Amino acid sequence: DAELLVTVRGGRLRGIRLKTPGGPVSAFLGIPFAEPPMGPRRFLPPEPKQPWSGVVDATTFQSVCYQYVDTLYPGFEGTEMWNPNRELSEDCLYLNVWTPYPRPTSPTPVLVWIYGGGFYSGASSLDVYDGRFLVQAERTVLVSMNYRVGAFGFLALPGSREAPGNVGLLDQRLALQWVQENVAAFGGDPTSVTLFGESAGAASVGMHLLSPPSRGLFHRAVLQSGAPNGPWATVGMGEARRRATQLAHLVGCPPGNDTELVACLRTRPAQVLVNHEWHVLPQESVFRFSFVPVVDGDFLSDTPEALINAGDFHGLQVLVGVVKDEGSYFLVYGAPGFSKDNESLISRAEFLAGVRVGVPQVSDLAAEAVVLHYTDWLHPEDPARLREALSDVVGDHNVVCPVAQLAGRLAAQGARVYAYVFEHRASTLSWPLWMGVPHGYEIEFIFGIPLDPSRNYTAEEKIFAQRLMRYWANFARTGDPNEPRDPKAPQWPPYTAGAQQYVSLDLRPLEVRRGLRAQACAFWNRFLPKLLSAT
Amino acid sequence: DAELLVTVRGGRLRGIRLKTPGGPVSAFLGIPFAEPPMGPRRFLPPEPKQPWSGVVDATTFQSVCYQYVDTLYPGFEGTEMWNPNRELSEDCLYLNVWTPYPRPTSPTPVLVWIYGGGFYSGASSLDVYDGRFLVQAERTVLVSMNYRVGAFGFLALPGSREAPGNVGLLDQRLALQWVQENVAAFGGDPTSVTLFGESAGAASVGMHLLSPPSRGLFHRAVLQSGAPNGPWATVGMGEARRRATQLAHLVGCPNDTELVACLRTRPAQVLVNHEWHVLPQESVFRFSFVPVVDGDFLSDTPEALINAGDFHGLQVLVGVVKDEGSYFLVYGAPGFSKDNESLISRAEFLAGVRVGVPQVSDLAAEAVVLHYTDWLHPEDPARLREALSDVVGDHNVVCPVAQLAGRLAAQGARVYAYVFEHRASTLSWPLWMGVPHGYEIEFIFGIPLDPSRNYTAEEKIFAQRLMRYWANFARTGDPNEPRDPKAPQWPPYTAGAQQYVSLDLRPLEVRRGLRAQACAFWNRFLPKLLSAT
Ligand SMILES: *[C@@H]1O[C@H](CO[C@@H]2O[C@@H](C)[C@@H](O)[C@@H](O)[C@@H]2O)[C@@H](O[C@@H]2O[C@H](CO)[C@@H](O)[C@H](O)[C@H]2NC(C)=O)[C@H](O)[C@H]1NC(C)=O
Ligand SMILES: *[C@@H]1O[C@H](CO[C@@H]2O[C@@H](C)[C@@H](O)[C@@H](O)[C@@H]2O)[C@@H](O[C@@H]2O[C@H](CO)[C@@H](O)[C@H](O)[C@H]2NC(C)=O)[C@H](O)[C@H]1NC(C)=O
Ligand SMILES: CC(=O)N[C@H]1[C@H]([C@H](O)[C@H](O)CO)O[C@@](O[C@@H]2[C@@H](O)[C@H](O)O[C@H](CO)[C@@H]2O)(C(=O)O)C[C@@H]1O
Ligand SMILES: *[C@@H]1O[C@H](CO)[C@@H](O[C@@H]2O[C@H](CO)[C@@H](O)[C@H](O)[C@H]2NC(C)=O)[C@H](O)[C@H]1NC(C)=O
Ligand SMILES: O=C(C[n+]1ccccc1)NNCc1cc(C(O)O)nc(-c2ccccc2)n1
Ligand SMILES: [Cl-]
Ligand SMILES: [Cl-]
Ligand SMILES: [Cl-]
Ligand SMILES: [Cl-]
Ligand SMILES: [Cl-]
Ligand SMILES: [Cl-]
Ligand SMILES: [Cl-]
Ligand SMILES: [Cl-]
Ligand SMILES: [Cl-]
Ligand SMILES: [Cl-]
Ligand SMILES: [Cl-]
Ligand SMILES: [Cl-]
Ligand SMILES: [Cl-]
Ligand SMILES: [Cl-]
Ligand SMILES: [Cl-]
Ligand SMILES: [Cl-]
Ligand SMILES: [Cl-]
Ligand SMILES: [Cl-]
Ligand SMILES: [Cl-]
Ligand SMILES: [Cl-]
Ligand SMILES: [Cl-]
Ligand SMILES: [Cl-]
Ligand SMILES: [Cl-]
Ligand SMILES: [Cl-]
Ligand SMILES: [Cl-]
Ligand SMILES: [Cl-]
Ligand SMILES: [Cl-]
Ligand SMILES: [Cl-]
Ligand SMILES: [Cl-]
Ligand SMILES: [Cl-]
Ligand SMILES: [Cl-]
Ligand SMILES: [Mg+2]
Ligand SMILES: [Mg+2]
Ligand SMILES: [Mg+2]
Ligand SMILES: [Mg+2]
Ligand SMILES: [Mg+2]
Ligand SMILES: [Mg+2]
Ligand SMILES: [Mg+2]
Ligand SMILES: [Mg+2]
Ligand SMILES: [Mg+2]
Ligand SMILES: [Mg+2]
Ligand SMILES: [Mg+2]
Ligand SMILES: [Mg+2]
Ligand SMILES: [Mg+2]
Ligand SMILES: [Mg+2]
Ligand SMILES: [Zn+2]
Ligand SMILES: [Zn+2]
Ligand SMILES: [Zn+2]
Ligand SMILES: [Zn+2]
Ligand SMILES: [Zn+2]
Repeated sequence: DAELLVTVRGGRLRGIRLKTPGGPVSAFLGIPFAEPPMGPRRFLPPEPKQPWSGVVDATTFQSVCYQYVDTLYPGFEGTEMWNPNRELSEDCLYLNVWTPYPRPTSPTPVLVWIYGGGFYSGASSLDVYDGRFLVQAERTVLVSMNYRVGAFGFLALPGSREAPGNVGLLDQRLALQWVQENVAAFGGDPTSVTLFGESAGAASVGMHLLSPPSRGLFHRAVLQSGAPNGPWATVGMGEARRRATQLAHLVGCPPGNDTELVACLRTRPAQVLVNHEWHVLPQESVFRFSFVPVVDGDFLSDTPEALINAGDFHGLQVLVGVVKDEGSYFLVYGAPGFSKDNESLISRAEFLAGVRVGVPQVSDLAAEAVVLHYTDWLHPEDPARLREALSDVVGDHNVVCPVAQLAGRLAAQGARVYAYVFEHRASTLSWPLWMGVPHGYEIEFIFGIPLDPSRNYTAEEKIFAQRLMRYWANFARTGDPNEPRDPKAPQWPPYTAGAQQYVSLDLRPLEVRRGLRAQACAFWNRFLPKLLSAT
Repeated sequence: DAELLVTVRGGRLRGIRLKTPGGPVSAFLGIPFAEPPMGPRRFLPPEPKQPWSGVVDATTFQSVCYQYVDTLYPGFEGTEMWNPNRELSEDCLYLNVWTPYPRPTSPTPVLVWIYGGGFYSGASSLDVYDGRFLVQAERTVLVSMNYRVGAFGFLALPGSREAPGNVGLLDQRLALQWVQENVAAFGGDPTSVTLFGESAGAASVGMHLLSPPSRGLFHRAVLQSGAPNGPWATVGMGEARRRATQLAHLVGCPNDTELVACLRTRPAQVLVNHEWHVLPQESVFRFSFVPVVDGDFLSDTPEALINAGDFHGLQVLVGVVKDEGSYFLVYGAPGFSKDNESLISRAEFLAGVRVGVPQVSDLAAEAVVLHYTDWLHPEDPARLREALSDVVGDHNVVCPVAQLAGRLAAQGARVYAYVFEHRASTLSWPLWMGVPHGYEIEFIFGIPLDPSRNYTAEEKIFAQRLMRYWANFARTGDPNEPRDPKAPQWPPYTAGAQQYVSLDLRPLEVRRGLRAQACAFWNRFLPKLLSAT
């Protein structure tokens, strides 16, 4: 096959033809887009890859950036599907290009995927991110990249030149630049690049909206279950510094006491850092991750809540959404009395405790605010309800309301915004019933995984996934997911700050609903901040 | 006939026969129970009436205690019905007694009614308190008395022998003492006396529950749409002196013995005409002269008493109407009136929140506003109207009543709760007000049975039912019929299950939680808010 030998600005590539049941797709895997960030380059922003001679074996996936590996449920499908699926290395700055089998003769739009995993984990090599199905069925180019996570991507000593912070975001930016110079080689259009990501990926997309040097590297944006204004997505310079120096003391970094500091971190082996990374966190918590983007004033000019309020958003098109049960997955990772194996029927006492790990580091009074605002004062002792109630607390505080805040403020300032709630449970789904439609289980449907001859998805689901892939494809093509000029009754209307319409994505045709937990998010976006400042 | 001549401890009375569609009834109206609290005895606790020669003309209602007479809607039934229907007088400490025409040979239980009216108005002679239908139908004895209101009842310079506070409450207690000693002359049993009262009447009942010297004059309590722990029913010592001292400056009065001496020199009418001028801000369910926490009557704040009280051996019947708030909005909330639809703007609504929960922080009022704003329809006027009607209803009546009920029940009382949900076919208020505060009273008293008032045949049955609930409770402390399992049962209210019944023309219906979710904000969070701010 001739379509498998392509040349980018840095040298020659050898690709691999992939099979799908609809027809083939040609793909390039593990293209090196940066110089490997190793030894003295650890913690330093990425440097573009020096051009090479020969051909690059771009036929398999490259390594996974060093990260924590979840040991909670050994060999359990639900946890393991996210665990690294390649070898770990700090040599991990590589990206992947899928493109329709006969390379499109006309410039087609490009979809860049950014994986999530709370900025401490994840990898473009994961099976649920296989782009062959999206690219085969909607003939668009797809690109995904690896980026440094955990300390390797976000340990920061604000103001140091040695751990400048946000190097994982620069990793992403570099890749987007690569897309600008090189996607034209694969039939893609550098003037039609649409970013999409889930969890911290969605937060990542968000900060690219809010950082000017990225704003000319794409044109549309899809944020799935994540937002840059999340309570978990950013950290102040003072905290960043404190957390970083803690890791150094926690790993033994003794006798300027700031450039000396990072050299010692630069000697410790990668695993030893990963080991002590979760101890750095301020208080016991869930949905909180040690090393995240810092608000330094370089990459993030101000807090995201500030940058959203007065941004440059007119003409932007944004697709935005959540799953139905955004909190339940995190509850088994810290809330007392929670397992995937029992019904998680907690007590009042356990519910109260879980509130203070769900909403960590707020005043005692603000904790009471939540506790009273989420109890069902008619059935306050009911374990079933207390469970689901804490699920709402965690889901609302971290995902739903920060996303809802983002949607209205963009729409206010003249972004064309479309919003969904994914509310369909995969028949395959391995997590227990009480977790509902959990964080991250819209992804496989967006990527058309139900078309895989291997897996055991349903007839009903095959068509559903094709419907989702079209929505996302229509979006990346045109800034509007709506089936272009369709008299068929379902019609997905844009999200305004007033009416606040969104669609329900499930096996039934789109329902148009008003208000993304409107009453609940009034508490979190409007009232709660007043408590926090005024007491 | 010789059944209308009765001799109580202090002399002879001559009463009157009242005709009822079901038979006649003997009444004794205007029985003096206290030496007239005049001249030097103004603001002083009542003195027991000394015995008299001859026979007292007990054949018509005595005078109404001096008070503000409402003139918001002059000539309108909805307001005139609460206004004085007798002459105003400081010579007003009388009581009334209804009793079955064949005077009961067996000692029969006593209902004692205490009227309401914000502790500033009211009279036992009002037509919706006519006791004749109760006794004729359920064959009980009904007693009502007047008690001083306004400054005459509750002006206090706490401490001073001269204006010690709460004499209106002591007025009530003295009349109960009269009941203990004299009810038996009319057929009544002094060992089954049930207190019931509405609005400030209900708060009074609550305060007798918490005042040890009163808690031997009755055995059961019925609180309708009011509670002693409400935000309007008591003031602090410092605040009450602050108000009494202002009224004295308003009226031209230059030391505390001095001050009260000068106030005693003023025509009663002159005081009345400055009463509202004394309140400390624009308000909509607040009154100038109310019970005070002196230490004598209430040995501590009403809430403090409830929390630490033991109530084993008490049965309490308790309830609210469907829309407690709507009535008070036309008395100062911006944009309301009985005569249009009262579709308020949002800004009208945010201003209404400040007058409806007055004297709380900015943050506090904010909290109220994001708890009562519907954030999918933040500017719908109709929704904004019913929100305000909830804000003042919940904060002033419902959540205080529910909070008292959970405590009494959890601490040894047997409690029964209702929500009154019927709108009289004759109601003169506009429709948006719903079931307004005070408009179950006619049904409790069986007024639909008066042939002249034009109620429904259905509506008459409804009132009989209610009367039987109330008599039954007075008789035995259980509103249910004893020999009727199959009758729709009214179960006791408890702190967890929180069951009440709905009184309307549908048969008993059981619901959970008296605005349980709303009331958590009021009874549980907002306190913690004003504390840590
Ligand atoms: C539901 O499960 C949790 C998890 O407890 C255990 O986790 C495994 C490691 C194993 O030991 C299993 O037996 C359990 O599923 C329960 O919470 C724990 O309960 C134990 C004793 O009851 C206690 O020592 C732990 O501290 C608890 N964990 C906390 C508080 O985070 C929970 O009680 C289970 N609910 C049931 C069985 O109804
Ligand atoms: C609804 O009515 C209120 C109250 O006004 C009374 O009833 C009206 C039918 C009208 O005839 C008024 O004169 C009555 O006094 C309206 O609010 C009033 O508006 C006037 C305008 O100058 C103002 O001076 C008053 O202070 C207002 N009253 C209050 C209590 O704020 C209101 O505008 C009417 N309309 C709506 C839509 O609510
Ligand atoms: C050191 C730091 O905090 N930021 C860097 C960053 C890095 O060089 C990184 O490699 C970005 O991928 O780059 C910054 O400015 C850039 C230019 O150096 C580049 O030639 O063109 C870019 C166009 O998007 C961009 O303007 C940045 O992104 O802020 C600045 C700084 O050197
Ligand atoms: C306020 O001043 C009055 C004066 O009118 C004080 O009343 C005194 O009472 C005694 C009898 O106990 C009499 O001799 C006079 O009436 C008054 N004496 C004087 C010297 O004024 C009253 O005690 C004062 N009130 C206080 C201090 O609370
Ligand atoms: O309860 C009533 C009548 N009733 C009595 C018993 C049961 C049911 C109803 N009537 N309530 C008047 C009221 C309330 C308020 C408000 O402040 O509470 N204000 C005023 C007012 C009067 C003159 C000048 C200014 C204000 N009148
Ligand atoms: Cl390579
Ligand atoms: Cl080094
Ligand atoms: Cl190799
Ligand atoms: Cl083509
Ligand atoms: Cl743009
Ligand atoms: Cl923020
Ligand atoms: Cl800080
Ligand atoms: Cl800071
Ligand atoms: Cl240094
Ligand atoms: Cl290493
Ligand atoms: Cl356009
Ligand atoms: Cl939802
Ligand atoms: Cl329960
Ligand atoms: Cl429910
Ligand atoms: Cl379709
Ligand atoms: Cl809807
Ligand atoms: Cl909603
Ligand atoms: Cl008559
Ligand atoms: Cl006389
Ligand atoms: Cl005589
Ligand atoms: Cl008899
Ligand atoms: Cl006494
Ligand atoms: Cl109180
Ligand atoms: Cl006070
Ligand atoms: Cl005058
Ligand atoms: Cl006036
Ligand atoms: Cl507002
Ligand atoms: Cl303030
Ligand atoms: Cl009992
Ligand atoms: Cl009829
Ligand atoms: Cl409720
Ligand atoms: Mg900080
Ligand atoms: Mg710093
Ligand atoms: Mg140490
Ligand atoms: Mg604190
Ligand atoms: Mg509790
Ligand atoms: Mg799956
Ligand atoms: Mg909601
Ligand atoms: Mg006596
Ligand atoms: Mg004070
Ligand atoms: Mg003056
Ligand atoms: Mg607003
Ligand atoms: Mg309560
Ligand atoms: Mg009427
Ligand atoms: Mg019973
Ligand atoms: Zn995940
Ligand atoms: Zn609340
Ligand atoms: Zn525009
Ligand atoms: Zn004057
Ligand atoms: Zn609230």
